[PDB]
Amino acid sequence: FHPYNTLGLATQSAMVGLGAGVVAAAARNSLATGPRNILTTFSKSGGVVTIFTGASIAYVFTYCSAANLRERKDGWNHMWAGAATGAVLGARTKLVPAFIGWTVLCGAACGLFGWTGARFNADRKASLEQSPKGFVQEDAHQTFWEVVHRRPLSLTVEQLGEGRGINAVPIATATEAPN
Amino acid sequence: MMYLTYYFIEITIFLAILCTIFIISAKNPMVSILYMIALFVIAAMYLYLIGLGIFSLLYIMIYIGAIAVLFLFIITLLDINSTELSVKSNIRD
Ligand SMILES: CCCCCCCCCCCCCCCCCC(=O)OC[C@H](COP(=O)(O)OCCN)OC(=O)CCCCCCCCCCCCCCCCC
Ligand SMILES: CCCCCCCCCCCCO[C@H]1O[C@H](CO)[C@@H](O[C@H]2O[C@@H](CO)[C@H](O)[C@H](O)[C@@H]2O)[C@H](O)[C@H]1O
Repeated sequence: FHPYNTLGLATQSAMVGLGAGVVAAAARNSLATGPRNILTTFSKSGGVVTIFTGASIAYVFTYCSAANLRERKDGWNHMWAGAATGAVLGARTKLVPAFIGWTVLCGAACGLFGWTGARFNADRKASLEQSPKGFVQEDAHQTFWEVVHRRPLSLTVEQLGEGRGINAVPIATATEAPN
Repeated sequence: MMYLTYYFIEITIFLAILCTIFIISAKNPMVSILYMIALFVIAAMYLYLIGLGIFSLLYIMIYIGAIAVLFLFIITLLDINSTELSVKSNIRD
């Protein structure tokens, strides 16, 4: 893999999250009920600014950091980032259990979101429609979506491991009489 | 002499800006409709500038001649209350 730049992305992410807080502040000031003005935007707003900034900071910082600590690109990183984000959002309610719950469940949802590829879109070339499928023809390596009538035994022993009934050679032939 | 008629399009742009702000700020809506008529005229001007006077005239005889006649024909007959432009009410936006 190629490492991430933690502070460069975190500074961009914070300015972005500050901008989103400004937009949501203005939109609330317009959509709200009672007498207001241009002052109320950052006074009477329910923490939209600190919500957005703390989330974007914590998410991107944790994803890039754990991508660099684990030294990989995968879904476990998005899980840790959603765990931080849940901590931040749940710290607003000043309770321990809801803080722990917000953390775990935001983390599981972002961790699933990284499992499925960390995108709401689709790859469109790793998909089944645009990829080889069906029966492989002649002894060729079995890809993901391909089907096979008879699998190699060496590949089985490697993917699984030996023992628990599963062996390099069958049991009868292994114990056949040399006759 | 030549360049006296060089910036007419920019003038119409500035004037359309003005008429939009005036439609938005006017107290009595009837005035806002008059400014809409000013805007349709400026559009007809600009269309003449770029070589389509036929649409300038079709606009003046459709929009102004019928639609705006009707808008005045409505606001003359209905009790359309208002709330004059303010600072307590609209600054928040
Ligand atoms: C200015 C400088 C710019 C700097 C550059 C970078 C800027 C980036 C800005 C990012 C966009 C920020 C926009 C913020 C959202 C709009 C603010 C908002 O308030 O939205 C809700 C809005 C009003 O709600 P409100 O008055 O606050 O009352 C709340 C009580 N429920 O009520 C609404 O109905 C509007 C909702 C708008 C929603 C937009 C579409 C969002 C899509 C949802 C994503 C879902 C995907 C995830 C799903 C995961 C599934 C588990
Ligand atoms: C709860 C059950 C239902 C949940 C919904 C999800 C079910 C669908 C299965 C998701 C399949 C995802 O699979 C996706 O990743 C696999 C690797 O693992 C990729 O498979 C490809 O990986 C590359 C390595 O990167 C290798 O060359 C491999 O031989 C293959 O070509 C495909 O690009 C894609 O198919």
